[PDB]
Amino acid sequence: SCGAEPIHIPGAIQEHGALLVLSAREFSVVQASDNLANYIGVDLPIGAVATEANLPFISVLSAWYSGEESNFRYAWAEKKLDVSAHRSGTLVILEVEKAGVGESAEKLMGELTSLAKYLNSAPSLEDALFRTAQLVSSISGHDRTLIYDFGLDWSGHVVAEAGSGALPSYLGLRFPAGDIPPQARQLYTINRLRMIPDVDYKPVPIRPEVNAETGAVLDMSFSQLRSVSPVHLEYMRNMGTAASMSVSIVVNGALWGLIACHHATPHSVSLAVREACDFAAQLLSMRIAMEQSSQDASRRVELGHIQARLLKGMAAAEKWVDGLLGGEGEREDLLKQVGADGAALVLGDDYELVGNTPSREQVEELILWLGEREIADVFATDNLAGNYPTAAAYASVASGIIAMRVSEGSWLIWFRPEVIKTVRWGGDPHKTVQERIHPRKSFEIWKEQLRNTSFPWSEPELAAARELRGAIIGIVLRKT
Amino acid sequence: SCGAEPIHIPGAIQEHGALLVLSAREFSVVQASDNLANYIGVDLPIGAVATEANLPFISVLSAWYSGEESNFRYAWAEKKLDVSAHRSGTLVILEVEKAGVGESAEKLMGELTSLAKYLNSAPSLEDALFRTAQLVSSISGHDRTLIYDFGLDWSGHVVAEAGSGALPSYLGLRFPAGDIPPQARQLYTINRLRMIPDVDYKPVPIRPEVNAETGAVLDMSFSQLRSVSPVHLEYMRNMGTAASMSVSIVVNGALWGLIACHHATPHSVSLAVREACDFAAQLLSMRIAMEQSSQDASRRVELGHIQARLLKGMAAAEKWVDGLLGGEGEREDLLKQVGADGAALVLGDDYELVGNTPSREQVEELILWLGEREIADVFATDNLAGNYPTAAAYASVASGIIAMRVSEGSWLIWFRPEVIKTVRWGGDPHKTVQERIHPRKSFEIWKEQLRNTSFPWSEPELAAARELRGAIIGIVLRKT
Ligand SMILES: */C=C/C1=C(C)C(=O)N/C1=C\C1=NC(=C\c2[nH]c(/C=C3\NC(=O)C(C=C)=C3C)c(C)c2CCC(=O)O)/C(CCC(=O)O)=C1C
Ligand SMILES: */C=C/C1=C(C)C(=O)N/C1=C\C1=NC(=C\c2[nH]c(/C=C3\NC(=O)C(C=C)=C3C)c(C)c2CCC(=O)O)/C(CCC(=O)O)=C1C
Ligand SMILES: [Ca+2]
Ligand SMILES: [Ca+2]
Repeated sequence: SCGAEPIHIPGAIQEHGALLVLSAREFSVVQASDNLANYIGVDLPIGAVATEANLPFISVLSAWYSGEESNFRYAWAEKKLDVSAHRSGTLVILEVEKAGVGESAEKLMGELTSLAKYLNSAPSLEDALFRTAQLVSSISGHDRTLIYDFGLDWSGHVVAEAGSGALPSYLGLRFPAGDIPPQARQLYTINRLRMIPDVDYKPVPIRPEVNAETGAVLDMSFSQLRSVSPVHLEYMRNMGTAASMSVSIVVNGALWGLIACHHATPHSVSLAVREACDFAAQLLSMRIAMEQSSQDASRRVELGHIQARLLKGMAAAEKWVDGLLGGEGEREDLLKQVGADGAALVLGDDYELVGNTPSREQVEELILWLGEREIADVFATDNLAGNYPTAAAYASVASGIIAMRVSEGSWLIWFRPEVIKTVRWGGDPHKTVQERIHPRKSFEIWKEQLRNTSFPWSEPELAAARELRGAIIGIVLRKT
Repeated sequence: SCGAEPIHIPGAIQEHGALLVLSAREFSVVQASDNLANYIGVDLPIGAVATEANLPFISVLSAWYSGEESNFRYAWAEKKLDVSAHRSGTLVILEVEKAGVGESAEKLMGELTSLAKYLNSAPSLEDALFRTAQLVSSISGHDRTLIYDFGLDWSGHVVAEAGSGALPSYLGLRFPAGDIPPQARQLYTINRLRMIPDVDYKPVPIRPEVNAETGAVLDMSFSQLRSVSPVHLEYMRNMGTAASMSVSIVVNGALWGLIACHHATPHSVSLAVREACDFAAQLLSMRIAMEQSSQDASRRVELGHIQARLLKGMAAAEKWVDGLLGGEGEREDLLKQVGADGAALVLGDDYELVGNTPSREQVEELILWLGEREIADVFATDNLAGNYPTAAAYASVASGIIAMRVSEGSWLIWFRPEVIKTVRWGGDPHKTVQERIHPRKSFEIWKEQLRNTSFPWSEPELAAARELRGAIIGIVLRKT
């Protein structure tokens, strides 16, 4: 039920601006928000063509519409409004918000450069995330700005925070995946910005609900004024945030994380400042992606050093196994190939244990257990006792493993020990008030000792595992 | 209820191919269709990395993935399969279908050119639509190929047909809008091709239903194997079509119409031929768009001739009204300005009727009726008796009108007479079996005399109306 609410078609906006939908062919009015007259100062009925008398920007909007610039922005000094628009099929969606008076563009510009200089010097990611949080905190004026990093399961945890003391500190807390369900996360991957200036706004309808040009209700995916999900607003109330504002951090086409801003009372942010925060997220995205590519490449080539050095040792060795484990350096490398603390090479009934392993009998019983599983190439887990409760007995030495079959009945398995982590959750991760699934009322810190879990296997490490398997597969077939 | 079924996320495919979803980072298997083993000849469990041993194309797919070509196609001669793929966020969606043996590429090429030569010579649209239907009929082998033109209300009517006698002829029939509801039409605007080789296929699931990479169910919007809506399949059964295939005709970013193919028994079409039919639709789209731009421009400049000639006549005239109506030629032009058969100029209580109008009293009572309506610029209708039953009394002379206010209490109204059209519908347009809305069982021709309706006003004509209003607005303000 959770991810099925279509958040992109509510047929309504928030109060802090108004909305006009017009037909590209002729710029005739097709839909409007009920509050449009309160901003524009002219009705514009359905069917009405836009003219320079009522929309002074109409001349530049036509120009914008033919061009390539995906969005339109225009300062309407007359009415102190910021106007913006975008294309949606054959429609232009105009949004009008009150202009943010008393803000400086040199302020933004100067502040943005202080981050861009910082970000381009190759600094530690932690400090990049903090000062990015702290600029958005500076220029936005919220009570809390934080940076929320998604994990592989789409739970996320707070990795940076700036604030004014007025709201709680969530630095280092994990939050469960359902807090930002999948349709929200997909929307946020393509529309990278959102603002909710007042949690208790009364939704302002868009009439007619069905657009007469398309036959459908309006796709509000790129509407910055879109009315948000009712259930999320209970989340905000439950949290005690009267205003929020968030910006997607998109790295390599994927939603990496969020800059999340919250205020204790209501709060608004100008179109300009919101455009500035998107800029900040964009720079940080570039930092993150390069930090990843460089850490990966340097790890891949470091594993390459080890890989070939074992590859030549096995080839040059008489019995071959002695390339993997002939003396100090070969064993050392076998464990460093995949960043392991021990390993078991099993050639039928000949067991060889290197480094810190479980017992010969424990490994026997693991292999039997593995044999029943259907594994294509390699089996990796950071939590062996999840799928094999039995292995809770040797969690200190083999919480995580990579296992590689070799014959039909040999095996090569690496071991990683338990790392004890205390994870702090923003409220109980499992709790939801069932009825429609409603949000939990408490975000008090909820502790959880994490047991039987190793450091996770990096993708270079699994790649080296699969690589090393091939060389071994090709030698036992050759030897026989 | 009708347009809310999310047709793009059924978690299942049709039987005529299989599907594999893999993760772009590593090409690891994330989802598969239950029939994948029946096509690939290797299981590939969830977590399995793709290698050259099981997917020979993996080398070229990696190459494709980095590049700009939005789709991937590859001939897998070994297994007689056509493989294709596309990008979906951070995922590659591979689809495998049996290759169409016994077809010629020179056949397609030669046939496609015979349309392209035809289409580039500026022929009448009717003949372009027919021979486009007839090529798709030729190369696809269905029992009926037709071209379906959407109207402004998203009902559509058949404007070309080629066939083998084995199915009914629908040439000239209208079909109601709900036959292709809005979410289907929006999907077809971006995914321009679809094939349903057998109406009674048993859906083949995609497991796991929730993708572990994204956290969401698979967005199958660009999946050529996607399982179609159950309700549409009742439509096909009700119609007596065992196979179908359709191609969007997209002009200026909008769904203009469909090439719709249907077979009496099951039928399939190769990836190549389907790519060929999309090509044909693409050429025809270009024809249509140029036919429109040229008919419009030539009509706009023809209305310009009249516009300025009246504009100079009004300026040069002493009482001004005599520019609109001083002698033969001025009246002639007043009616030709907007392609009308009569008009009423009303300056307070001074009524002037030109050409074929309703009675002075009828026009009085229309103006009073108009005054109560809230009109920004001009009011146009092709069906005056719809909103003003009273006007059914003078439908022969004023079924359609454009009315333009001028003072506060003058008016300029044009009139168009009733055109009697017998419209043929493919079954009763209003009928749907309520329960979930199910499709009607009869597509027998359903006749409807269309009364009280004029030839519709073209957008150049309304533009000239609004234009002529401005000149008149600016003169009565000047005269006073
Ligand atoms: C299944 C319904 C939902 C439950 C239960 C739930 O807890 N959230 C549910 C739905 C939605 N959440 C949406 C937006 C959203 N959620 C968050 C979450 C956080 N805010 C925080 O401060 C923290 C922790 C630091 C988290 C994890 C955010 C940031 C957002 C985005 C909006 C914002 O900036 O506040 C959401 C979508 C709303 C919409 O866009 O309409 C839904 C449906
Ligand atoms: C509200 C549910 C629907 C009713 C009622 C209904 O009549 N159709 C309903 C839904 C869908 N129709 C879908 C596809 C579709 N419909 C047509 C219609 C025609 N086929 C014809 O031969 C003619 C007339 C000449 C018409 C008007 C077409 C062409 C299609 C496209 C598929 C095809 O090529 O047959 C549809 C979508 C199915 C999907 O893509 O999953 C729905 C949901
Ligand atoms: Ca992460
Ligand atoms: Ca049309």
